[PDB]
Amino acid sequence: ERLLDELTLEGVARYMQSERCRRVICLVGAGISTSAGIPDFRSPSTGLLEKYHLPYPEAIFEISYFKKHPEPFFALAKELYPGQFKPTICHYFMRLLKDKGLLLRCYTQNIDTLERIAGLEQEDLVEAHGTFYTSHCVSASCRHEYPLSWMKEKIFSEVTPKCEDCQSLVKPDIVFFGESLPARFFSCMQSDFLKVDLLLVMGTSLQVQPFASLISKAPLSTPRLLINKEKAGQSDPFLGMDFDSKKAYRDVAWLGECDQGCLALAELLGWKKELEDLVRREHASIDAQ
Amino acid sequence: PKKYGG
Ligand SMILES: *C(=O)CCSCCCCCCCCCCCC
Ligand SMILES: [Zn+2]
Repeated sequence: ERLLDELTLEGVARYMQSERCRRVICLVGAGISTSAGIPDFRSPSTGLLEKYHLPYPEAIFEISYFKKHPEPFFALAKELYPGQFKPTICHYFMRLLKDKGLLLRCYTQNIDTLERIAGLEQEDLVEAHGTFYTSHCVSASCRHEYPLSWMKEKIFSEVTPKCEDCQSLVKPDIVFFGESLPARFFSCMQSDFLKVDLLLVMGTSLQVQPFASLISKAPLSTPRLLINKEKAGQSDPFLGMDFDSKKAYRDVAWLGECDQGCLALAELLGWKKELEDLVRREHASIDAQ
Repeated sequence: PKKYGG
């Protein structure tokens, strides 16, 4: 009846190497970048400011506040700026998917740019919450684009970034609270899920909407593999993924560190040496910058 | 559609 011959990582790998599995969508969250040292910016456990005299805590991340008082956000950005941008094994696993002609799209909730550094191109990515990779002047008639190196030196020198052409504020291309979500998120979702053969859901607790609803856009037959520290995505009994019931037929949970799960899957696929070689090479290159 | 906590 079902595409997976069994509801295990081993069944997923067999399916991936069969003729039926041509197009993979990855859905990724903060869990794939924590081993790179990037904290989960939506987790209350991370330290996300009395000196700023905010009308309410969340105002640091609302667009209309930021546009009037951008200094609190950029002071926070300095505190949190990563010491290094080194993608994880999981990011390079997706680069291997791309190399092998299997990656339809990576939808990411992360703003940390590590997908791009690892070699995913614009066409491969839906950055559902934007990115720090680029920044734009906020004036609608200007919209001059600035690269991350430019924005980095403003953040560290503690100079509020202003546009060289028009002297308006320049904002990192992340989606602030109160901003529209990207049109590309909705356009790609309407097309990609007609074509997907496998969903790889990695490092997300599937608690943030509308990103979490992407799992319900897959065709009914499409297997869904969760690689995550904790099971996630099941329907909420107070009001989905079905891993464990007698009716389960396509969803598989691999519980552990995302890097270790991708390593395990690569090893089943015969890709472990390729993945190790890519990661060691790219890490060596980043370390040598 | 706007970005929010949920
Ligand atoms: C929506 O869920 C995404 C926006 S939440 C904004 C949190 C940003 C605070 C820290 C960002 C600056 C430091 C990280 C830079 C990574 C290139
Ligand atoms: Zn400008």
